[PDB]
Amino acid sequence: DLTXHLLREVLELARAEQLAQEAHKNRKLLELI
Repeated sequence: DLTXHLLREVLELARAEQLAQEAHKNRKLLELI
């Protein structure tokens, strides 16, 4: 009752964000180590 509402912009955005996110979480994944 809120999730299914999300996606869309996300499922889509991720498409345009399928480059930043990585480098993003990477900035942490590299520190998480």
